[PDB]
Amino acid sequence: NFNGLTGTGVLTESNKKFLPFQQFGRDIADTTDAVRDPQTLEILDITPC
Amino acid sequence: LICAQKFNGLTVLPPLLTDEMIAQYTSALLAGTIT
Repeated sequence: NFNGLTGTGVLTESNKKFLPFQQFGRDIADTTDAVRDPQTLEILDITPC
Repeated sequence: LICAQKFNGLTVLPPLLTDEMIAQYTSALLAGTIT
């Protein structure tokens, strides 16, 4: 029930050097793969079942 | 990355005959047609 994702995954961590003011990741198929963390500002990593 | 992205329901099935068996068939034909 996040800030605009409402996803369902096994999100662990993102080790990529993401740009500061960028929250929602995308790919070649226009699929969300990143979440801005409201507290630690740590980007997560969407991954399905 | 796209090959690992197709989790929307689209898959690829492997062929029944492995290449190492097609090679055996080709070798058998070559031996038969040369001997």
